[PDB]
Amino acid sequence: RFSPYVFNGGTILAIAGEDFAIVASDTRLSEGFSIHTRDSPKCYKLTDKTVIGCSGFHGDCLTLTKIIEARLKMYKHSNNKAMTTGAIAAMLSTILYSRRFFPYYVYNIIGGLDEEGKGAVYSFDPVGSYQRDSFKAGGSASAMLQPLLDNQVGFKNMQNVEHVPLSLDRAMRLVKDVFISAAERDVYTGDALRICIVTKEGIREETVSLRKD
Amino acid sequence: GYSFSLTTFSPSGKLVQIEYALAAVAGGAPSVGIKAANGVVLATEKKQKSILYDERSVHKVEPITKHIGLVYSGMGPDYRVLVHRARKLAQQYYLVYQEPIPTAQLVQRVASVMQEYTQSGGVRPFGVSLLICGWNEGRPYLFQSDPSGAYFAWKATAMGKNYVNGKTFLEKRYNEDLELEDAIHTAILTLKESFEGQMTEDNIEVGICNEAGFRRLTPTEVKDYLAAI
Amino acid sequence: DRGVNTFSPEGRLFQVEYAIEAIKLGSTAIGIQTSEGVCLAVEKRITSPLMEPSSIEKIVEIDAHIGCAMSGLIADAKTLIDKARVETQNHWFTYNETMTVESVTQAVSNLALQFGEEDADPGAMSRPFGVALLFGGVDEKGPQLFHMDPSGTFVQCDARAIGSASEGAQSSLQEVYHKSMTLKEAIKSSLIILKQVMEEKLNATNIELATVQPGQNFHMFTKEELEEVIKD
Amino acid sequence: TQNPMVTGTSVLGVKFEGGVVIAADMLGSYGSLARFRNISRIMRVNNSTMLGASGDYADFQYLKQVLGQMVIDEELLGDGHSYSPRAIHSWLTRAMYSRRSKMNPLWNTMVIGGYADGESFLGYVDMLGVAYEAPSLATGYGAYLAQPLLREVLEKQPVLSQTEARDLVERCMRVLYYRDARSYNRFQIATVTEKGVEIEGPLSTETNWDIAHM
Amino acid sequence: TTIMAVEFDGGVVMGSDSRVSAGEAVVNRVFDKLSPLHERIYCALSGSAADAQAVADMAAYQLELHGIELEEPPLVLAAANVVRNISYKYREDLSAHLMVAGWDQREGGQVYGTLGGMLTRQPFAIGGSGSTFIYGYVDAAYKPGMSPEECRRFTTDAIALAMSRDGSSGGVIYLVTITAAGVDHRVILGNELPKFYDE
Amino acid sequence: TGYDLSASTFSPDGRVFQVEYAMKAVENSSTAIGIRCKDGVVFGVEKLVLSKLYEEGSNKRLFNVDRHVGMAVAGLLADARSLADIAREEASNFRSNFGYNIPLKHLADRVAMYVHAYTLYSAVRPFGCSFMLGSYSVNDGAQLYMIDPSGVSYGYWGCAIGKARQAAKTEIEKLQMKEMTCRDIVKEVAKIIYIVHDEVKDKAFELELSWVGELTNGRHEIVPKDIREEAEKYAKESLK
Amino acid sequence: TTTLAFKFQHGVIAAVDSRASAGSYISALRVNKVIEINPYLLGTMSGCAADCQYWERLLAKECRLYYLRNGERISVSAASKLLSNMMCQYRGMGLSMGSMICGWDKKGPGLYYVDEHGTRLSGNMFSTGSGNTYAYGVMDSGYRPNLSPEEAYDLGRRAIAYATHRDSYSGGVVNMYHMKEDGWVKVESTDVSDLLHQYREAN
Amino acid sequence: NQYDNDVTVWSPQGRIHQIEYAMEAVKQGSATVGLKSKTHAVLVALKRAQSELAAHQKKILHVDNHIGISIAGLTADARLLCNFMRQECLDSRFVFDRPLPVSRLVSLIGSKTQIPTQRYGRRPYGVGLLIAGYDDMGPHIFQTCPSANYFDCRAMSIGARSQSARTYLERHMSEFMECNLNELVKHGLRALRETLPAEQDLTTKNVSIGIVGKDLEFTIYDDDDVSPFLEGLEE
Amino acid sequence: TTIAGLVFQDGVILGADTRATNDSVVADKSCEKIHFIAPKIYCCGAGVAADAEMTTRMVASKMELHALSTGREPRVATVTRILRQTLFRYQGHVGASLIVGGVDLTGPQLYGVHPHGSYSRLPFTALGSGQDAALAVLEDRFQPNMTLEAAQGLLVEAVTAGILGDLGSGGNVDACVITKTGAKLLRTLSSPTEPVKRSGRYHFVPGTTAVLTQTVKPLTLEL
Ligand SMILES: *[B]([O])([O])[C]([C]C1=[C]OC2=[C][C]=[C][C]=C12)[N]C(=O)[C]1[C][C]2[C][C][C]1O2
Ligand SMILES: *[B]([O])([O])[C]([C]C1=[C]OC2=[C][C]=[C][C]=C12)[N]C(=O)[C]1[C][C]2[C][C][C]1O2
Ligand code: NA
Ligand code: NA
Ligand code: NA
Repeated sequence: RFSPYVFNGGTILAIAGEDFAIVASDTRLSEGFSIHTRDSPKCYKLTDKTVIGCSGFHGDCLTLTKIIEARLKMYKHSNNKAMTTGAIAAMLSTILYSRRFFPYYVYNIIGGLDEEGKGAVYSFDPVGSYQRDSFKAGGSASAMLQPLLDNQVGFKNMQNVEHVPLSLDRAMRLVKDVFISAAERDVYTGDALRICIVTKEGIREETVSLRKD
Repeated sequence: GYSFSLTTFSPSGKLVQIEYALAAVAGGAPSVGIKAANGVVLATEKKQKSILYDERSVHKVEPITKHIGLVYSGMGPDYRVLVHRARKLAQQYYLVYQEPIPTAQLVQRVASVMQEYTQSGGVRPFGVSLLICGWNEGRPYLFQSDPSGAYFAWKATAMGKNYVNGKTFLEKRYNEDLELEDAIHTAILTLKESFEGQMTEDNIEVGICNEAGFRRLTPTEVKDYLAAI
Repeated sequence: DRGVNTFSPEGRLFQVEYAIEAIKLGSTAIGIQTSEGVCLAVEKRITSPLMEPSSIEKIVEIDAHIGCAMSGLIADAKTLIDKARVETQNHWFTYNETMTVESVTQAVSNLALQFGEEDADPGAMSRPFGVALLFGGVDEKGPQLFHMDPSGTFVQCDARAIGSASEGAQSSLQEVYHKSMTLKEAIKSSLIILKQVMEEKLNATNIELATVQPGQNFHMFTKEELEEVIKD
Repeated sequence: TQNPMVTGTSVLGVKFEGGVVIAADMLGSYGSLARFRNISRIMRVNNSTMLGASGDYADFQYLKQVLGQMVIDEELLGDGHSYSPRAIHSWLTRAMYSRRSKMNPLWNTMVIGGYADGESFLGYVDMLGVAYEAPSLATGYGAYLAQPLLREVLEKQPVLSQTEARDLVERCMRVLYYRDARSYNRFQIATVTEKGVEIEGPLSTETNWDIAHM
Repeated sequence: TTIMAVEFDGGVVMGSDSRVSAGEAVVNRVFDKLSPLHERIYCALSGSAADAQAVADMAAYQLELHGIELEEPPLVLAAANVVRNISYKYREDLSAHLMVAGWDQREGGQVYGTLGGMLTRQPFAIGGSGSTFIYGYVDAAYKPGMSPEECRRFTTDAIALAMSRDGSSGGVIYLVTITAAGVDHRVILGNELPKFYDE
Repeated sequence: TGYDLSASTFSPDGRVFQVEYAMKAVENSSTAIGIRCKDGVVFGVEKLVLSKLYEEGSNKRLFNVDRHVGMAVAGLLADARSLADIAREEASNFRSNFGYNIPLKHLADRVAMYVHAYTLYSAVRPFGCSFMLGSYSVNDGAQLYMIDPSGVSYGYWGCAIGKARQAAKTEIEKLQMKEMTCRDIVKEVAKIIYIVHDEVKDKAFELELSWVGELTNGRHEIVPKDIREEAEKYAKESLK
Repeated sequence: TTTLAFKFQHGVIAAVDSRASAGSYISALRVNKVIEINPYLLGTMSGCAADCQYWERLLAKECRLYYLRNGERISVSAASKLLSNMMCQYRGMGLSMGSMICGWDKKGPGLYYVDEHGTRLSGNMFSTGSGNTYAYGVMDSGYRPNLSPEEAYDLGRRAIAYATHRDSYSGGVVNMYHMKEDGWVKVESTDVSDLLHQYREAN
Repeated sequence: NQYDNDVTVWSPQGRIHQIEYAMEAVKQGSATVGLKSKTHAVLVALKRAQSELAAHQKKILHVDNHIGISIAGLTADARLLCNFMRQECLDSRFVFDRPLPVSRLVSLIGSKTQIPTQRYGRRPYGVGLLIAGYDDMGPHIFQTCPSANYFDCRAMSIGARSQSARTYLERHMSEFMECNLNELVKHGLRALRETLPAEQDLTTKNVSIGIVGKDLEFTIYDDDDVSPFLEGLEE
Repeated sequence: TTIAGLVFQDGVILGADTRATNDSVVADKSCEKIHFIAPKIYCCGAGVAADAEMTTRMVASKMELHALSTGREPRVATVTRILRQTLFRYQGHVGASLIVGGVDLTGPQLYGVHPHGSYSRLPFTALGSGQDAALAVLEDRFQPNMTLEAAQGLLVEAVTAGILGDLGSGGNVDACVITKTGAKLLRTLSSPTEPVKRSGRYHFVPGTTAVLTQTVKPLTLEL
């Protein structure tokens, strides 16, 4: 029988710092045991202070992404201001829940700045449950990346260690390492790592190579 | 559509559109109904404007079912609407009860349709009065149904042009124990009171209803009745 | 007898023109926008001593940072007040935030020419609302006061008077309003202008007063507070 | 469509310096029966866009009607605007996703090739609304045979000439005829350049069977 | 069922077997599966009898009113599209394949396949459960430029060959020749069928 | 008066005044002409320019209704554009149903019956528009039809709608178009428009030219700028 | 999940764990399973995270609408009834949501249990979630209606810590609230494994 | 008088008086000017204040990144028509991932606003728009009217005393295509000024500016943002 | 059920058995399976008894309306067309297998109509569970242009083959001969199974049934 879903892979990750937010993803799009494209990044710029990472069934990623874009415009026209990171997160939960009985097969992680200029991460499940996090991993390799983040960013399971805050430099190297490790062990993560950095100045992008097999 | 009634009460409590529909009936060609002891006769003036009219193409005396028949005075096109609806209603009754519709039941269902057109939005009433005949309880039935949706069971009656005089002639020439053949003679005689010109079997139409059901008399049968005058 | 969506030779809908005329029969209301907050004041117009003045609600709370003063056909306003309250709570549910005073005013204004006979739903609006509204509240743009009429036109005002004596009260507001005036001075000027245009002698039961300040939620003045302000 | 009927196999596509080339055999199979060995699975959309389709032929013919009428509608305006390859690709994603979401898909996988404003366009759309761009595409079983050869050449030489791309596509059609049991030795090659859309065919590959003696 | 249609210069030949069967039971052994859609347009019925008859009737009704509004007999392409549209719109609920063939003043004799809502013009076409066993035969025996008599002979031999191999085909063969001149209906009885190897 | 407010009301003498008033709006409008020749149909419109602030080509009165069909209008322009959309959707529907280009007589019959439907009820008003449909096919030849606000559709050799309908008609009658080509007829169309144009009353105007014939491959398209300028220079020089 | 609530002399105690699981994977170590509707109205959450968050936020919006309309807060019986009707409207749809609506109104302290079936029970002790049986055992053993505030906080924190030890789908932190006459107070957000280590060290 | 109250009623002169009455709504509203160069489309408007204590009504609205409008007439009808335009633009980016061609949006306005002019109980939109846009065919200035008719303009003015603005625009339209943005805005402001009486002048309170072009998304300048443009001339 | 039809020289002959079974238990020994449509149009029914009853009733009713309006004798192709299109809309869920036989201005016609909406014009046909027994007798001895007596004999033999051979068929043979001068309804034209008598002496002496309660309600007051 016809199945309306397919798993296309991809791993996303977001880190919130004191004055920054990183949203990173690999660029591989897969189907079965084959590669559709090696240049399919999963980060989508929403506003100058908010980006979203999307992973899962790509038909839903494309659709949900276009719905968010139309909704931001609709809000700007009605309220004469851009949607804040928090407002985008609350609205996205309702768009996902509107499909509770035919879900969007998308793992979403929002990364941007709150109204105090501090870094904000918001992670969801396909049907809309969410909360704000300091860091989060999503997508195929989420189970591989998350325990490292718990340890290195949350300082868990460490005794007699300085709880020094996360600098942008330190976070960038950690995102690069976890995506190198994820590409080594997850068949659906590979080709390149797109990193999006949000600050008061704006959004910078980096692309770093990952394993091609 | 127009969702408001076109028939409304006047300050004197009259439904003026039903009174004007009755004027259309009063202007219509004469129609007679006579309920004999063993049957019913329906006779009408089927007079046409020219010889060029093919007389046997359209009919005024119409069958509804095997045992029910109709005639009218007033608007011909409105009449056809009621005949189609009456034939339909009689088939619905038959599908449900598996028994031919009693004449009083058919009259009541057709009278309801006529009443609707006096209250429903954006419609005028029918400019027709019907004369429905039938045979169902081993006995004959003759009913009149007028534009308001009211019905009356008659022993004998007249409608259309010169109806008040036709009813007086019937009043003195009617007996409850008359037989169907004698009642056909009496029916043609009531029409002859208001008929202008020579009455032939082509400018009058007769329908009968007895134990054998409802049927129209052929022009040959009408000729044999006109021979008697 | 023409339809409700007929234009006049001057280019205005007759029904809207007449709904504006209906507000000239409502009790007068005043609103003053100040850097320290917005104040709303209205005359209750009490017809009998047996009537409970606490049951005359011409200043209502839309949300904690937004208040509404009304004039005209008060039963018509009850529908718009509830639609405004529902919009704030629908916006809060979806976006997890408060609405701007301007967005709430616009939301209510979207219902303005939503009347008509042909091509409409079973029980749709047959005529406009015979109401004038004064929205007063604080948002990220500071204290703001907005006016709205049956035509749906909404605009920001530093000082505005609506109702039967709106022409006279606007003259007094124009001569007394200073942009840098304090909230205490705006409250007193409102009470002075209201005493002037009012038929009865104003007291703590005859009128209604409310403030929305940056730092303070929507506050309806009590009898004790109204009496303490009447003194000056 | 819940169950496809007459279906078409792999559709290829590769960008070159100055345009795009797509290829598709002229077979409509009814299961294993090569029922129609002379049907075109390629469509000229407009002067900038061309489309090839794998999957149900009846669903492709429907899309060809809807697309063709949209192009006629646009050309009636004559307002200096015309659908870019990228806009047709975008429309087709929405159209496929919408049908998928109603649980009544259009049973196809398509390759859209285009040339507009000096840039080569190559895009994929499947029956679920999965869409993307790449320098080379291969639908169906060609994703397993033809795409490794298209990628092998594009790794060594990322930008090919129209002739280099054409020879590579012809070599892929030969490998597909040998290894895909739902193919036929009759195909078309469609090219889009500044000059427009040209569809060539019916073509055949010269087969070699000398391994039958090894 | 075995249905077949062949284009020639100036018209078409259509043929069918005559067996209607409910499993192993032959319900009707003399059924004519060639139905007129218009004066010079016919269709060949296969698949579900109820669906095939329903589609044929709606197509004939649609084409009659079309022909009257256009003040001309419908084109065979208009008839083929009319059939194709019904078959495609209701593809998940209809199980019939109606082959549409006939003659026009614009394109002449043309044969069209509508299988599953598709549309294709063919030099010849075969359909039905019996067509499976004669694919190689029609590919080996078809020659371009056949005369009306050669087309009838080809259709008869191919259908007789399928009737002998297919349990679901049998009876007599019905032939129809549509040209500008009119339509010729012909019947080849079950005793007068062409003989081939049958062991 | 009294009997003239609704299209569902006949006057005592058997007339429908709302339809006649819709026709007055066409008569009060600028002139458009259509001429059927040996190898196609040519359209010409006297498009009065109400303001020098408008672009050349604004408020076009010639439309592409199908790839092979052209439409020329006179009357209330919003009503005219609405009718072009009805004709477009009707032509598109025929192609979806039958797989080929709608025959022009059929398109005219179909569109004229939408127009007719607006002449029977109080719920809607008749179109304040008269339009022509031109086409060219190899199997059908050249065809020119004209539909008026009542819903009437007839086939023509020469046709004119608007202000100088009768003035343009006596000029068209002077042509033996049955034996003329589109290329020669364009000059004649521009000439007749210049004759009927009232320079005093309707100051300036833009000549609009369309054609569909053997030359265009049975496609309805604008007459190219060069041929339009030759016909425009010829129209002015014949006027002297 | 493990959620518990009990009425006592000094009001209502309300405690929750913080674990979210995607099968056997711990998708979130610390989620807030309590919604603060107003200063006198709380809702504990268990079941499908998205269902809990959406429906309890929809109850919150309706409670807010009631306050704007009547210038008074909704009662605990009316709020629990509103949610119960929302669940009845979607019965058979596959919602999963267990909640305890805990508050203080004109009738004193209120505690209601509401299900995705529409079950709505008033009572003075409830526990929901995969670890509810473990919380009931501890809570029932140490319960007295006359517990002091600190004795009640110990019972709540212990019932949740002990449930997290036995139930693999419960863990993280204990989020405890105390519903007093003048509104709720968030008592603590304490790591459940640190509490269990502390209990073990006292043996 | 009897052909006065319904859009479905044609007068004996072939006129629809209800459409002509709706046209008056545009004439009553304040003047607005729209003009264009080879790279920019500019909208300039006179904002009307109901009192000294009231703000000046928003005349310029944002439709999409490439389109903006200036209104004259019933504001509720202007809001309704603006929302229609915004949705039509959104659908085009959702479906085609490309901005809606400005001339195609104007055609949709013409079809949409014609429907109520032919149906009983319905009424024309009592609003006129000036539409500034930029697409593959460069910048545009379009005009829409209650009659459902629409115009492609080199420049245009609508509203109270707008004939004065049209006289200025007709004279300087030769200069417009080669103007730089400041020279183009200045021309629009001078045309707007002509509508105003000799006593009052353009201030940073009653002036609204809207600009879209080759390098600029639709931007609205209103109070302090208007000052750079208002320093060019003094009557 | 065994229902059969046959076209002879001057008309048509419809035949039917008289058994109704409720899953291997004979409920009715004497049911009428030949239904009236119009004076010269009759219909044999098989399949779901209620569906055959209501579909024949519905078309007879539609045919009376058709004949009343037209003023003409109804055509056999009209009853088939109405039946077909009604059955097609129900996708076989109205389980009526019908044999429509009749005489109109175009002569005698015989049709088989199936539950899904398919039909067939035939010189002879058989439907029901006993259709193959009837069809074997018809194929064995049918010849075109049979005399009334020769065709009636073949029809009785065909229905009888089904009665004896099929467990779902039994009772008597009913027949209907339709000609240009009307229809002769031959109910119980043959009884293949002669009176099965017995010494069924099963009398109960009054009082053998023990009664607990008794109430008499008289009706003579109303009479
Ligand atoms: B063939 O594909 O085997 C055949 C076609 C057929 C037979 O009878 C008719 C009548 C009208 C149109 C087509 C037709 N099909 C069958 O015999 C089948 C048996 C029954 C179930 C499907 C169909 O009808
Ligand atoms: B519990 O029942 O195990 C838990 C409830 C839960 C988790 O996260 C939240 C957030 C807000 C309210 C309640 C809540 N559920 C889970 O651990 C699962 C995670 C998600 C998918 C199944 C279930 O809900
Ligand atoms: Na990898
Ligand atoms: Na690999
Ligand atoms: Na066989």
